[PDB]
Amino acid sequence: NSVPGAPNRVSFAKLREPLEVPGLLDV
Amino acid sequence: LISQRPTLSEDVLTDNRSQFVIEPLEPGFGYTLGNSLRRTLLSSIPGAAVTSIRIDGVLHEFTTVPGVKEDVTEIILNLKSLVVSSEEDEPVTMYLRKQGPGEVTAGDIVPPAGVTVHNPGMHIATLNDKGKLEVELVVERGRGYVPAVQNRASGAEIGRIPVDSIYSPVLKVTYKVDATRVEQRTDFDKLILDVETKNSISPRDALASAGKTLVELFGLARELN
Amino acid sequence: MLISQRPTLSEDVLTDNRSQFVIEPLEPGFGYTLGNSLRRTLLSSIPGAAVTSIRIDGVLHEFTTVPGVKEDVTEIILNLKSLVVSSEEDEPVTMYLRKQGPGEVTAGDIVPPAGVTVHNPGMHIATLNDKGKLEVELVVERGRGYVPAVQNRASGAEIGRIPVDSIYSPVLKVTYKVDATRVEQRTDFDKLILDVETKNSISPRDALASAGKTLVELFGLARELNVEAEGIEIGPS
Amino acid sequence: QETTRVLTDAAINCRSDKLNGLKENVIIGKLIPAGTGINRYRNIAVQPTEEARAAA
Amino acid sequence: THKRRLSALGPGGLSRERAGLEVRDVHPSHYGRMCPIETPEGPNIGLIGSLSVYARVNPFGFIETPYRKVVDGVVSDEIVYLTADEEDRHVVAQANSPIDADGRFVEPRVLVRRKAGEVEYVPSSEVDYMDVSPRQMVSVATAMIPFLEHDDANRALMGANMQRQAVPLVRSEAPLVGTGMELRAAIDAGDVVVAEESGVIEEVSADYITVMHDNGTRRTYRMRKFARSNHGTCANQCPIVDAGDRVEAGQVIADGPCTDDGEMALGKNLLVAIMPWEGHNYEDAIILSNRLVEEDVLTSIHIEEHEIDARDTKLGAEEITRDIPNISDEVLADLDERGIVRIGAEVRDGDILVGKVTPKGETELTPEERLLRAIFGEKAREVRDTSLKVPHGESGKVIGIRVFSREDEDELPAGVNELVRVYVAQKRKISDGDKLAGRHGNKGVIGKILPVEDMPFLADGTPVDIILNTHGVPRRMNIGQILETHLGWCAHSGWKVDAAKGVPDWAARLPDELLEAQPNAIVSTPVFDGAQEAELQGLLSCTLPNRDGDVLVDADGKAMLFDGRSGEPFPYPVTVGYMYIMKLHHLVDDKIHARSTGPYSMITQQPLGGKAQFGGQRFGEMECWAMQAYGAAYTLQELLTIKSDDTVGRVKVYEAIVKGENIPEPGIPESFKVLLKELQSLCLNVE
Amino acid sequence: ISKRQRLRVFKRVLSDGDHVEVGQQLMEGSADPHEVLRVQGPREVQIHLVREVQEVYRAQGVSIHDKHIEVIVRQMLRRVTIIDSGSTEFLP
Amino acid sequence: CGLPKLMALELFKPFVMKRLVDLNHAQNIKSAKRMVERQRPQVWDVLEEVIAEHPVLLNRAPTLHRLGIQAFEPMLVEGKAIQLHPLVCEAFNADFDGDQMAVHLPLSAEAQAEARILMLSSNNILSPASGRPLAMPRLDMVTGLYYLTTEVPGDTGEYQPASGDHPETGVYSSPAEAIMAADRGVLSVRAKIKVRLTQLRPPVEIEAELFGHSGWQPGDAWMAETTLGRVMFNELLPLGYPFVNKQMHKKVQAAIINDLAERYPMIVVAQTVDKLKDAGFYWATRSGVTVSMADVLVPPRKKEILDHYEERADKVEKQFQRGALNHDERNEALVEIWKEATDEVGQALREHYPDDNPIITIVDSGATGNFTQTRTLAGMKGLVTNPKGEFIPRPVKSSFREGLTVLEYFINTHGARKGLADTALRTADSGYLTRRLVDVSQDVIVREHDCQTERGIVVELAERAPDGTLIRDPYIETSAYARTLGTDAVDEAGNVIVERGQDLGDPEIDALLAAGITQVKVRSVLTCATSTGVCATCYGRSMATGKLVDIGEAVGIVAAQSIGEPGTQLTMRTDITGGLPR
Amino acid sequence: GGYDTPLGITNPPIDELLDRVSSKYALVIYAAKRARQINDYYNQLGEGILEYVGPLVEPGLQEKPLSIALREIHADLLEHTEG
Ligand SMILES: [Mg+2]
Ligand SMILES: [Zn+2]
Repeated sequence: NSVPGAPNRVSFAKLREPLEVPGLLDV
Repeated sequence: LISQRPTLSEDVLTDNRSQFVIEPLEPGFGYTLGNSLRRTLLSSIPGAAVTSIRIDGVLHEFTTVPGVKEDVTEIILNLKSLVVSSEEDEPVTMYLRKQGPGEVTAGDIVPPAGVTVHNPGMHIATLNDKGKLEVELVVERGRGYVPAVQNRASGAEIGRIPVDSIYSPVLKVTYKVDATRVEQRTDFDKLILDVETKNSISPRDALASAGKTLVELFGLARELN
Repeated sequence: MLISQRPTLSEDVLTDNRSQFVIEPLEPGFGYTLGNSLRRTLLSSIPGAAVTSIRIDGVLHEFTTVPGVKEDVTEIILNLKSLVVSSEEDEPVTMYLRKQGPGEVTAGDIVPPAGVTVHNPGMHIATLNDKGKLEVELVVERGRGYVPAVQNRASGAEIGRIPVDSIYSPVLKVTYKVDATRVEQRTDFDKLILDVETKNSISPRDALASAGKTLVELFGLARELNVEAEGIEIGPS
Repeated sequence: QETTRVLTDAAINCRSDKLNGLKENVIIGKLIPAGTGINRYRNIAVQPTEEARAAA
Repeated sequence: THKRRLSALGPGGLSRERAGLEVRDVHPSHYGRMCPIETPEGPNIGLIGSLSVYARVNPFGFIETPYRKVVDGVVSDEIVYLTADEEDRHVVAQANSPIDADGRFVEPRVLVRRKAGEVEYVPSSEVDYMDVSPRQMVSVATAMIPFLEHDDANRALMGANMQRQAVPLVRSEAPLVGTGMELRAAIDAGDVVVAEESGVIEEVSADYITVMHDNGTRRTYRMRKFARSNHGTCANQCPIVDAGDRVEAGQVIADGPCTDDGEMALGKNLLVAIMPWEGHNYEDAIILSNRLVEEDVLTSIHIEEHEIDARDTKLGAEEITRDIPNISDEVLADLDERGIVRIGAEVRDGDILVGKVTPKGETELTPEERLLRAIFGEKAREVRDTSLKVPHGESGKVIGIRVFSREDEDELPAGVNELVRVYVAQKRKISDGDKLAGRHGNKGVIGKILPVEDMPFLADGTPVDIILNTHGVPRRMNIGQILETHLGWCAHSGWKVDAAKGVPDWAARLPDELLEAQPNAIVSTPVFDGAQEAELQGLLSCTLPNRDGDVLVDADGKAMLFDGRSGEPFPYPVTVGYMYIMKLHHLVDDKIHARSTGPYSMITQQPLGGKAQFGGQRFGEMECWAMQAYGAAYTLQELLTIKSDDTVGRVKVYEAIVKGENIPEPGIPESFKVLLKELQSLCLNVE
Repeated sequence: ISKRQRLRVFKRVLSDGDHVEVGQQLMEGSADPHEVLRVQGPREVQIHLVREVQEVYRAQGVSIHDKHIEVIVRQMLRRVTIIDSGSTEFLP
Repeated sequence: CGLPKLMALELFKPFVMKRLVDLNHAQNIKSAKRMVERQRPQVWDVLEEVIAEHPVLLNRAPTLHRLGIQAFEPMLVEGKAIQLHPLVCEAFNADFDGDQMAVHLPLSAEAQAEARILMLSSNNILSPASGRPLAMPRLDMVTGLYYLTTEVPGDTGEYQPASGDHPETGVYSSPAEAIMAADRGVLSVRAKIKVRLTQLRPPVEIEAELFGHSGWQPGDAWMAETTLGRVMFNELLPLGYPFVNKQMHKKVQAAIINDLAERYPMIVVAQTVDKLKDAGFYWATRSGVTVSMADVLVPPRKKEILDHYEERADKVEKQFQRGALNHDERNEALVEIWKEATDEVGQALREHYPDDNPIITIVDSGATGNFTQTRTLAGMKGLVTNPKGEFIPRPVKSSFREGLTVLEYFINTHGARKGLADTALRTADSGYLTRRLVDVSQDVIVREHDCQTERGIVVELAERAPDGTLIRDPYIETSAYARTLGTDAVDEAGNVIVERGQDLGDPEIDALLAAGITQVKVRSVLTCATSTGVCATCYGRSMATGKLVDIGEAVGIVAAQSIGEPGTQLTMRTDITGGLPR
Repeated sequence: GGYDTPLGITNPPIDELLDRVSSKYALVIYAAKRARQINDYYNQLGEGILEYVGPLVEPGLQEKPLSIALREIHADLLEHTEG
């Protein structure tokens, strides 16, 4: 979610997460 | 001793798939009979397909035509789904011309005499005002699958793009038998063959050509005597 | 169309009746089709005749052994079970054998009625002793393939008649495999190797010819839908 | 192993190799004294027998 | 993952011989700062690893990790980045602990990590920090493995290493079952054209997209049609928007090399059966249908370049031209007027790319050459031909000719006059010998490409595509492939959980809109919190039919295949389903090599090495030990004298083979003569 | 003899005043092959070296025949030392 | 062996150049070389002639021991991959995960005869180290033969001895009728029938019972209560072999090939091994060994066992909390408790499974794997080691089927990475040790036929039982087989049983043990009295052949390779060294 | 001697070959020197005939000389002495 062109990929994830993944080239 | 002979009747389901039921066979025969007919049907029915295309503005496969959304390799991968039935063994050519905006379908191909295209609703590419597509195609008979015949072995120009070809008008063939196996030992089987063809030929003609090839090859055992 | 390489059929006789056949060179894939179809048609499609039910006096429920003879009921049964015989009447005919005094009964002791032929009289069947007497009635009828022991659905129609299996098939053991002739020049053609071993009733080449005769009729069934449908033709002989 | 410290005191004692082992023939490229290289097997005379000589 | 990579070795760091056994270990302060799975597996194991997902570098150079602070048993949502010392000072709870949906814990006894890496239970008053999420301790490419929590660690290591060596195919279809880390790990790698600012599409083609911004301005994004990557793979970028759509700031606007609709896509979804089939899939071999060769499912484009430079010399200046001496007119057909090839000429190994000729200088001729030139009347032709021939075992079209020059004032290095680069491109299919792999380290070369009809089909006529092996699953502890196969079949067929009388007991904790799904639907099991085994059983029980009333796969996950070759059904039901396999960069055409007689070395006279030159294989010490241990001595004399160093022996061997005589008796090696001269030059009398 | 070493157990553990043999291992562990040659001659040092290598290889269930090990032991025990020069060119 | 033609055309280039110059397809060598370079469509037709009957060597790197180079006959194979026989994979130590193999080529007549005779693949069946066969059926062939030769009680069409209603309906006249009744759906392959056999030689009991002495088979007849499958299996074995009638475990196949290679010529052994591979693969497909997660059963009483051991772990932790014992004692108590729990869960899992589960069939048929891997699949992972080598008292209670959790995965990764680094380091060390040994033992070669010494070592050889019998020593196959009797063997002032200088195989060992002698003086290479290198009777029988060793063998390099080859597999342990550095 | 009919490289059976010689190394040099003699016969055939003697057994269509040497050995048509 929260990416404007995402394909609807339904998840089996049981538990919510607070923090989204940071930018991977940030280092 | 069973002194009766098997027959073969027909069963239409849709226009391009049908069922054939053979009874009565010997026990343990129906699986082998259906597998032999499937192994021939799925491989050795002669059809026709495209062989090599030629677009005007391009020189090889790995480029793009100005205006169209797809590149030439994507037009190749779309054109490999063509369903075309030829009439003569000499390689005929067909044309396709489209200018301006819109979407190019497979019904826009103008065929010559004899050949015909069975899927006019296949989308090839799309265009805008900057685009103009012009491509000739070559239709040839044959059987089985033969890969891209190279340009150096032939005597063609730089513009000819060799394409793979898959000559097979059959699509999905399966069977199931009905072993009765009564306890008075007068047992028999009952084959139900299920052909599905890809709209080029009828399943009747596919089964007739498979039976002709089997009558040819199994006549070799009887011939030497 | 044309096959572009005509395959042939050639034999290589090993024993009097045990021959192998090599068919070469078939275009790739066809070897398995015609191999397994020819194997099943060799086994389960050539007609023949065999023994169906025997009966022997002295046997009511004691199925172990009979007096007067050495080998028991089961050894006499599997001595009679491999007894090659041809017939001409599809209705079940009977055969009689009788012998007194000690000695060795063979298959030549039997007397065939008009219409049945025994093809190995010099097969040892039993060994009489102590001046015993054997009196066995046979029931010979003809069939196809290999039926198992037909069960006595009639309970008390015949108290002595106990059934056996019936090896109707004139062949016994057929095995086969494929091979890989000339992969480079003509792109991996196949080579079928049959191996047929029969009784002494018919020769292996006659068995293979009869199987080809019935198989081409079984596929001419499928041919007779659209006769002018193009398929691969081998051409002339 | 230890190519320097073997070679320096071999040159003092004037030690002379005899090419008799198995690794030295591999180095200088002659035929090793093992298997089909020994004098029992390397010097076999092969000739047709006299009876088969007359039959040709 | 070539960026975000931590290496313990380099300049100012320890070498691999100074690398002790202790530094290669996984210290318990690696949780969330460095991945324990992803590392190379050669001699460099443990010295090179990658960063975790949420990890962040300190100002001083330490590695920080987030943690949710919990106050008095009430889990808050403030996030505190903590380094290793502060991670030792407190106690830190678990990721999937049962929060009571208020911040409170369900059970009073929670798993926790103590100071020195001890793992204890604890009353919940003492816990003062909690993990942000599961999959925090794991890398990027290891978070893309579905069902990681069922595999081992070594096969997961092999899967995470072999996931990045996948090649880009021509079609690049997205995986059915994956984790949530494809979309983010694809749009953050920068190889996808992303709209900088929102607006509406004006114009699309295969080269350029012009969006129209909200305020007047437009912007052209140029694609990259068939650029060559750094290893010889294609770099296509096709657009995925039509000419009327409205894009927002951040929307994926064009696919990359290995992408499909934005997210990652490294291979295709292939139907698989897990039976052993006639010894062709024996000991990690994979057989395939001919449908993958026919329909171009597995097909990559490879682009190589060839480079030559016309420069000055002592005797003159080399020229690029059509007039090549001692050559026919047959090879001069594809060449155009300035010497280089045309665009589109299909070439084979040994053909002329750039026609370059050198001034030969003055040489004397042999009398046979002299009278042969007198007999045919042909002249001397005093310039020597050195063209650029395409090397051994390469083919394909010619894409593009980028030719520099001195006269057109380009930055050429000193002494060079004309630089020219030719790009050859081939379209490789799949072939027996090519290396395939799934996502759990189940590698294996292609054993035999069967035809389509001798491939075991279902009760519907559908043939399977590949056939794996049974004996490689239970002894490697990677049944994640079997769980992925089952869930892939469920996701392909599509299901409907019948909650007519209540939601059933297996699916009581499933989300909504997973009670039913369409066929060919996509799902996503994350790494350490995903599809349970009971939920897999419940999904696999209710699995709505294809076209007829036909449930081809029963509740065990198996089907009754038919033998496509003999004809009879297989007597036992066989596990089938839809797996996801990728084609690795270990193709045969970069490995097959041979040599009859090629070049030789300079100081010593041995043959050269490697497939780049012609080169021969190395017959080392241990193989000489094996040849000695056989007792076979004459072959050792062969291989050590008249194939490597007998400088007068090699040409006699060649002449004897061609004329048909016996091989002559060998001589001494030139390497031994070099040894003798060095020993004589170290002031050592060797007689 | 450090307290981390334990006494040898045979037939029971070693006691005090126990009558021991010539080549009996006193403590528990690995005897030195140089000393067991000096005490028991060259015959027992063949037995102890062959058994100790075989005891390692048979732990993993690997079978090597003893003639493959006796070859290496024969190459070890070739040379002797010189403790008296005699009168012929042999340095002590 | 297979060979790609694009590679064999470059290997055999001057041979094919001479041959197509000889057949007038080219005027001279120059146009012939250009014809090879252009690859004209007749060079393949010449290439087959120049390839046929010309052996090539197939290397695999690294070459650990003597069987790492074997010589095959090539044949032209499409594609670009060197096709290999599936039985030489064990000797080559090569799986098909992308391993490459280098192909060489002999030239002269001496090297061609050396590759045809000495190093041919069908001449090296046994191993020079221990003398066990290395062309034995591997994984799938073992599973196929185990399924083909197992016997199921109560299958389709057994032998039931009946009365009243009918006769027994289980007997058959011949295996041809048995095969016909199994092609029809009446007979399963693994039901107990009573065929009458004619071309299979009966075992010793029935031979001496029915025929007595002259039990030559090929026209005789006898009844045999077996399955159909064991009859079909015994048709693979040669004509002289007695009827086996067992269940073909991997050790039974090892014993069968060992006897068959000790008693018969080598070509019979090679053809028998080939037939066994064919039948093993063909019955490995039809066996139905598949993996699904419904076929991985879990024990039913796992939670009760884990709770009962958890209560005792709580008691030990509470006693440590009350200060009654220090840290190390509570660590050792928890280690003991959870080791006991691991063995208990493994026991319950072992008793829960049926016998025809694919996992337990793959394990118990000796194909691959062991029961610890099944216990970690379903059951309990157990205790996990540390970076130092201790045991963490946490242990992982989740199986690899139920899915582990985060901290348990992070605990497992320590031991996984430790073992994976230790393997590579140990492999480099073992390579160095083999390099040292080959250089040391390089000058021990056989030189005479008999040194005629009288010295010789003794052999313990089945020590005396205290109750009084001859209990067999376990290591007689690795300490007393294939040697020569240095002295005689006599007892009770009686007759000599085995005389001086015998091969001392298994019948003589059984004769010695049955006659009741225990210690013999055997002759060995420690006491060989030749000057340079050993003699031939001191070395005894060679392991790879079965006969006496030759007079030119390089027994030193054979011994050094056989010692330093399996050094990779040598584990190690958690102050005496107990592995490779020992 | 109840094997199947062999083929290819191993057409003379090795256990039937090794009853003519002492050990396998002698058999190797036996067959190799016979093959050298046979090839020297073939190459000096066009010139005047020398003491070299041709293939005693009837050769194949295009057979290698070493296979002719091995079949001549197996047919017991030579004789040899060691060194
Ligand atoms: Mg490998
Ligand atoms: Zn000796």
